[PDB]
Amino acid sequence: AVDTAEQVYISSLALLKMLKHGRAGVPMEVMGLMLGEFVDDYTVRVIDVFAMPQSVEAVDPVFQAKMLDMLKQTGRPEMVVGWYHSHPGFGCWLSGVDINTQQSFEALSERAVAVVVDPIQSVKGKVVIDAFRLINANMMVLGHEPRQTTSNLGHLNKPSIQALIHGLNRHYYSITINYRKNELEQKMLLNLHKKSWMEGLTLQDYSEHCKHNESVVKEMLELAKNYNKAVEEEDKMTPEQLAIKNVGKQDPKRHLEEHVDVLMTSNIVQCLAAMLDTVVFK
Amino acid sequence: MVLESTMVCVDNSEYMRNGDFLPTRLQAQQDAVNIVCHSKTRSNPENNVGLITLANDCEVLTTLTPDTGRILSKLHTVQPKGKITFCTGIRVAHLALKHRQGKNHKMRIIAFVGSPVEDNEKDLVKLAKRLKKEKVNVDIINFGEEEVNTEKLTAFVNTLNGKDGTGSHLVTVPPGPSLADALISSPILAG
Amino acid sequence: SLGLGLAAMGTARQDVYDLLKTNLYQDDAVTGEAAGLALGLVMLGSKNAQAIEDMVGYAQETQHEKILRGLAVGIALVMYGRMEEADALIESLCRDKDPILRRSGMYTVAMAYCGSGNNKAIRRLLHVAVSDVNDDVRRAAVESLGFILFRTPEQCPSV
Amino acid sequence: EFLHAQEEVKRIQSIPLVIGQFLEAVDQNTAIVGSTTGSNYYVRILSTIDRELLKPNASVALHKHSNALV
Amino acid sequence: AVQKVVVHPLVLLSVVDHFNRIGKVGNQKRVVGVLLGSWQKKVLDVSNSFAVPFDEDDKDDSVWFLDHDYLENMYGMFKKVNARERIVGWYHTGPKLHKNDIAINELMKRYCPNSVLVIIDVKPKDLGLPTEAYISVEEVHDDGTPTSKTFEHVTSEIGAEEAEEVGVEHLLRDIKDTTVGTLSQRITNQVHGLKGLNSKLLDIRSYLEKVATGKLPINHQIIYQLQDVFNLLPDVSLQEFVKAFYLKTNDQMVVVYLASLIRSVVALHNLINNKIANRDAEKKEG
Amino acid sequence: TRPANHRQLTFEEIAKSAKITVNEVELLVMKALSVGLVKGSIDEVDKRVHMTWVQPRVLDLQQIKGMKDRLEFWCTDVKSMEMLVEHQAHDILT
Ligand SMILES: [Zn+2]
Repeated sequence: AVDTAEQVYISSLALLKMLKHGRAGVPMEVMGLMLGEFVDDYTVRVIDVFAMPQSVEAVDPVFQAKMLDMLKQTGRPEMVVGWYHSHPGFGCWLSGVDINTQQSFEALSERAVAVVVDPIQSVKGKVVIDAFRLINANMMVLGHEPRQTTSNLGHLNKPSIQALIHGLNRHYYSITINYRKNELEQKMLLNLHKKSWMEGLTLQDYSEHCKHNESVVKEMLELAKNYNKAVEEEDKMTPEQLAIKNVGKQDPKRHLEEHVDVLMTSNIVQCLAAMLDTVVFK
Repeated sequence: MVLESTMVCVDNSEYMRNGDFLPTRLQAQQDAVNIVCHSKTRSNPENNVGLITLANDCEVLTTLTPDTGRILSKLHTVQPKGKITFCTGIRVAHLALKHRQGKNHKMRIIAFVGSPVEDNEKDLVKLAKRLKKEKVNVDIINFGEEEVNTEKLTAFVNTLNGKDGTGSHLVTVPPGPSLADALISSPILAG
Repeated sequence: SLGLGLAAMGTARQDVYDLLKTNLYQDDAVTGEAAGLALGLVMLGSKNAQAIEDMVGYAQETQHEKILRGLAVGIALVMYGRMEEADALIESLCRDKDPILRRSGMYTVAMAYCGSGNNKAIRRLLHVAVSDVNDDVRRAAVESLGFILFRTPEQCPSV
Repeated sequence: EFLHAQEEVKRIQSIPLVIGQFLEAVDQNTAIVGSTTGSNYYVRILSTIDRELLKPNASVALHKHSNALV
Repeated sequence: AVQKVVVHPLVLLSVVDHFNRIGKVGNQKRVVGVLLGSWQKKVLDVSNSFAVPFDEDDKDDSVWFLDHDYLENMYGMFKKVNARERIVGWYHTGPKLHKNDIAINELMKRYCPNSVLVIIDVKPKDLGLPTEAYISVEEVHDDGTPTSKTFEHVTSEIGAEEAEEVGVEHLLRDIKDTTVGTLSQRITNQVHGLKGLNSKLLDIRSYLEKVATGKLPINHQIIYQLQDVFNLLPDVSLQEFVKAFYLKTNDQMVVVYLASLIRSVVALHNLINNKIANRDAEKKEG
Repeated sequence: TRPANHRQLTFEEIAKSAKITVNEVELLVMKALSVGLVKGSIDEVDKRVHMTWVQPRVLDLQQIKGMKDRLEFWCTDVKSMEMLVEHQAHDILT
């Protein structure tokens, strides 16, 4: 018996169920169960996620047994592997009671996993997901992980400061997480932002189109007005004092490319679709 | 104490609307439901009861469940109107019991048939061997005019438990509200 | 099990390959290292097409990672220095979405092109070096150049 | 990759920042702001902000911990 | 009327997982679950969904089962956990909807005012928009149909939310994408559009040759309605329509002309800018 | 009859086919439009009655045949003309 370089296998539904639950209960720690499968001594796999009511102490486990039952009879039976909750705008660190449920859980199952989530620090590009694993204190001097591979040591990331200020190595150990993707969900997830041929065959309008070009050309004239004075101006001031006196209201040479780009991309497609609609049709 | 799942096929067809039984076939088959639900109740609370009709759109009024009070609530205002339908009754009772959460329970079925059926013996042999695959021993207690001496039903049963199976059985429908405790005096555990 | 094939690596022992196969088909993580390496190692240069079909056919349905890794190296080693028939497998492995099997194919093109100074594979190998998303098959991508540059070793430090 | 870079910087705000006021800038990407917390500070700025939004002490936001013009 | 619905990306995955659940049978096991949505407007919103046991034989498609008990308990749990959520309809993983599919809606029209169906496609070989939904009506016909009952196509779309866009689009990093690709998404648009046109034409001609000869019903269903489709067919090249194009196309050409005009000069500035710094730093360097 | 090539028929063919006088064809066509089986229009300086809309009628096998001819003749043009697009831009849209 010894630790390893463990891996956290996920379920794509699990992530969304996380973020929607925590976001909906954003002003407080929202709790829930992590349901999955113990694939081996090395890696874990979560496939199902769900939560319960909380007014953090969960109420009647009669929801528990009936929930897992009806989840077994429809679909199949599975195994509870861990759990999760939120640290809204927090250091995604196991709170004092959060660790207090951990001696409760690891005593039940060995590889009981805590799951920290914050729907606050997560930007649309990247989410701040987290999960931890309690460690004993009796072995505070004795080694805890054999470290037989670089992956969970010098191959992952670097512990953050706001959670290292709480445990960072102590009272628990971090764990790596990845994403397994079925090809079935993968293909449909690939395509969810395309439209039908109607969109690709629309001709927006030439009254508001020509009205629009008539718009942008107008102020673009003024942008050229400013651009003449600015470019010819050229105080011999060194290439950085210009970069300190340009903060303000100064903006030639910037809008000029922009309006040209937009006026390009409009007129181009606007002509092209009209072309196709006549070549192809009749 | 045995594990099973009772599936009853009540008859709300038109031909149940008569008095070959003393009060009415509705009260007769209803009371037989009273004795079957108490029977399985006293046998094993783990066992579960589900009912089905034989009307145009044969209905699962109660999903297979150990409680019987719901079935008793369903028995009232049963509205025995329509036409007796058999081959789709054993079918809807057939594909239903594969939706069971508990699989140790043996798929059992009892049917209350009290209207003239129009089935075929090749149909009862196909359905019979189909009931050989899952071994759904069904004991039907007929309540009213069913067929010529319950023909195509002892053939259905024997073609169900062929080669000395004797698990399914066929009752009779000529005198009245047979005390099913007397009908299953010896076959009290398995009719 | 891991060194079993490295010892019998030039002999091409079909006999050890046999029991190594059923060792590989245990559907486990502890035996994945047991068979996954020596299986191809005892078939180095063998080009046993049934061996390729076994390895790639089994590294599509598993659940562990070591059973993916030992196959990732065995499939890259089963073909040795061909440069002309391994192309179909290099494309088959690079077009994959497997974050390990692409990198498995990335190692492959290195061994199928052992030091190959062909400026053909350098285009798309060192192209998926650019557009590649997985860091694993990216590092395995850039780490095939020296494995394909003994013909002109002075060029690696320039690219 | 650069466009992926701009978006990932966005996590810094997350809303609860502080309401302060821009005061002045010393040089490129570093300025001075007097917060509504009564005190005044010397801070850096994000490269995302357009430099045309300055002048006459604009209403600005700042990080709680860092206290940077975001 | 509902006239359109907004389905979120969670569902269309919370169905795929369950098709995966009983997906071991392989041959055929139609996945049916409960659809959950919002009484938003005439337009309707769809947020949640869940499963329910369902089986059906091969012949005589009248033998199918939806556990009303399981539906009652599990939706009781989903109401206890979310009163904001509520039942709106249902779905099935059928690639093409079946003749049996009307009896299901007709059954559970008692829970929802109209339990709208939802057809999803696990394998949309078509690269268009999958997972379209219908809502049944009655269209009693001159023929003498006692109840001409058939579903109705209703336009739908994919929902969106701040958090779910975050988590999903962070997951989209596994593949490359050019969503900011200037004047590229358009070209892709007309490509996929014309592809849909050709697909539809090949389909309608497949049907049309079949009905034309040998064996197919020759009903008055479409046969002249699609003729009226031929009725429009604008005769592009004619007298004054030329004045439609040449009086505007050159207009947009003028704007494009000016844009290129300034773009060239702007590009020309940097030549002076760098040709100054190069040699001026060189001569001072030496 | 005419496939909308020159469907702005003049009064004369109406007065001959319906064999009504010329001064009544206007009152007849205005009645037909009042009914709504057609959406034509009326000129008097030339007395040409333009046709726009015809009610969809029943047809038969051969109409299905020429209809399939139009369908193929148009579909092939659509596909090939998209092939012109892809051919014109291969590595341009990525
Ligand atoms: Zn906490």
